[PDB]
Amino acid sequence: HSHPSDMVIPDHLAELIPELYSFQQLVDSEKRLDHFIHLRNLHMKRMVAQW
Amino acid sequence: ITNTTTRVIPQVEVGNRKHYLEDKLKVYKQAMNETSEQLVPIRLEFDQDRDRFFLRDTLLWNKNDKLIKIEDFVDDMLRDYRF
Amino acid sequence: NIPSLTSFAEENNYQYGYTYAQQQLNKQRQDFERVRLRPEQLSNIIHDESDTISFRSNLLKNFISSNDAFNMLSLTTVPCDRIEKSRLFSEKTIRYLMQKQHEMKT
Amino acid sequence: YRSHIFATNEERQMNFLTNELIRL
Amino acid sequence: GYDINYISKIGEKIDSNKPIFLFAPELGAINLHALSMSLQSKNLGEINTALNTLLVTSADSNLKISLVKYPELLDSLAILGMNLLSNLSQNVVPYHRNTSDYYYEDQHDKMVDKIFEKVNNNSPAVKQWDLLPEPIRFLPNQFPLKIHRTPYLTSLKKIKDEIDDPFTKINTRGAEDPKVLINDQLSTISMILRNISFSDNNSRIMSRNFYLKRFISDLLWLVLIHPENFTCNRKILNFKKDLVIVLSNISHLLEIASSIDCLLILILVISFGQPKLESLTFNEFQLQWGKYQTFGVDILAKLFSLEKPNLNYFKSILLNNHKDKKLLRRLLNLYNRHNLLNDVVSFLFSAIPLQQVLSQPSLLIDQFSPVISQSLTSILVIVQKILPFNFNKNLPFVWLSSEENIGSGLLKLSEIILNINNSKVLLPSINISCVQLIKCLVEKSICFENCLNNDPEILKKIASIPNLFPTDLEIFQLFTNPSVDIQIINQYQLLYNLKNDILTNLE
Repeated sequence: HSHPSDMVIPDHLAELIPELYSFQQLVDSEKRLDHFIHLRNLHMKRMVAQW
Repeated sequence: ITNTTTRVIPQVEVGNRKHYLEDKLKVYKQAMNETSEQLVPIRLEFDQDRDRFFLRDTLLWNKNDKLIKIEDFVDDMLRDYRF
Repeated sequence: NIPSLTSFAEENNYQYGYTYAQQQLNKQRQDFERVRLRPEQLSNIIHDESDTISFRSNLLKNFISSNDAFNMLSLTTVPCDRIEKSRLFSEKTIRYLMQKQHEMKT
Repeated sequence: YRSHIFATNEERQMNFLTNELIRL
Repeated sequence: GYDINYISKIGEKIDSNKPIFLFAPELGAINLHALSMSLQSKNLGEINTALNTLLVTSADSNLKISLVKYPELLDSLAILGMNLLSNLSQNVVPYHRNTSDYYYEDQHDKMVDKIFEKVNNNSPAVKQWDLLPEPIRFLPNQFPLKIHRTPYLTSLKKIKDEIDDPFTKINTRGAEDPKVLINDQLSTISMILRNISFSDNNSRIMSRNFYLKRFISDLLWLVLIHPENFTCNRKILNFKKDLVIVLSNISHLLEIASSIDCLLILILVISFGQPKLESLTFNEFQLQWGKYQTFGVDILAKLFSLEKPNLNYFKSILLNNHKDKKLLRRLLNLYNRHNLLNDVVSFLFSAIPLQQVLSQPSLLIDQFSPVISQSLTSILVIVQKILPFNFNKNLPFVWLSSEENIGSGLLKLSEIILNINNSKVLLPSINISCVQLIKCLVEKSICFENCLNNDPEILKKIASIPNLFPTDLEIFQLFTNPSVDIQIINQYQLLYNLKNDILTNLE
């Protein structure tokens, strides 16, 4: 049951606990890291196929 | 009759005529620009020669009325005369 | 098919009353826009999370979750001086922050 | 400040250490 | 004191077998004229039993409700939804008023009757009113303070945090509160109107009906600018979830009436999807969640196909009859220059699942070819016919180099689509759309730099995109295979002639 709803700590907890922003922009900092791996993989599928 | 096998019956007519559906915007566009009336005396005479019907009815009619299409009123009148 | 924009006009189509090219175009129009606009009569009728949400199960879970949390409040006869505080860190979060602070000088 | 929870000087420095390691 | 798991287990069966309302097989001969005249009766039972018997039939998918045989039912629905939107923003209670509800119950003699008031003790003016009240704007209560741009997922979390609340009022019933009665009449109106619009004749009859367009432009204001009157937070999501469905089936013939409606359409379509915390301001929507954002990229694909009201209003909104000039200039700077254009283009670059179809090979593109095709058509329309001066920031440059590298994604997608059909109808259009989009983005970046002239070192930064601009070897491959098209290799060779003109002008 992959619920997309409960990946968000929207307002009521982040205002009370300020570390959650430091959590949340952590996760976003991961989400552009793995994508950088993804554009890496499509790079490495390219150049070998180039050669 | 409602006690049936659950069809959809749009507008079961009285006699043989579909209900007159208004415009409700041209009615307000005409009823607010409503200066005068100018009734028109209208005469209808037809014989068994050069025509088949007789139709000797006389009526008034508003000349400034742009709501009712005249062919619809004549088609309602002929249905009222049981043609 | 993929009929026209002229076939969608009100002149070539029927209205509340009270030729051959029109009756040829309205065949393709009703054969195109009834295989396109027809609803799905099968599964994947869930569409999202917030349509198959159940009010009865959530109401039952909230009835349990209020009752036991109120029995946690009143019936627990531990005095306020005797309620021992919980740890703000774990046995693993206290190891990782000893490790990373050791490795922070690189 | 949340000194009601973080009453000890140890846990305030632990929280500051957490923020430091997050930023680093 | 009870074992309420067993009590609820039995009460579920009790609620299932309870006689709440009629089912589909026991409705009998549904008469549309009787429903359409009962909706204008301004009763309470005659309205509700018409609405429920319309909701059961319209969701049945075996009983057709055609408006060719009767086109005045839809006007009754839309005028009822208009008049319920009117007295909801003013908090007036209908259906149980203590007023009398009746009007005036009862020549050469009017001067004689004037002096008859003299010798017994011894000309009325005209009226003016309209059929429908104000749309909901131009009311003294309704002035915009905050455009409620809540996203999809935060709305789902707000719903799940309102349902799972101990002191919840989501089931306070109908007869215990009149405001929830108005809201549950409006939700029935919206479910009916989204159920009717799945027919070939209803989709072109609903297209005009000035009443339906005014009701859509009336609700879309209330659900976005002042949603404080709707009781629950699930009804506000469900109005957006069927307004987009009813606008997905209509919009191929819709002519947008006013510019405020053309802005609220954009904000409603934008409100599906997830933003970030310039660059592309929309994280990619992965379609393991819900296909509701794919309906918006068809509304924007079909409403851009008319050069008159549809594209003139969109142009004047994206780039920039006497009170809405003040309303549009209030709504545009309440939306936090050119944030709207880059938000729409970044959202349209979302719902093209580049990461998902390029992670794992033919099934996902065969499933998502229409949404990809219409999204590329919408982006091509925005690039070619809107972007060509009051800009102050290079938008195609910050789309081409926004650290996600969507141009390389489109080029790899064109490679993938070119390597299935030659080794399933829309793919020759999608290839040419991808290549022409990359070409127009590069050319408009260079043209925007020539117009602005503030960043001179961009010819390096355009040519330093790691997987743009396909090499001469794959174009040598494309000029040999007979299974390729002519326009595909034409767009590819045009793109390579752009690549050579980059390097010549580089030094």
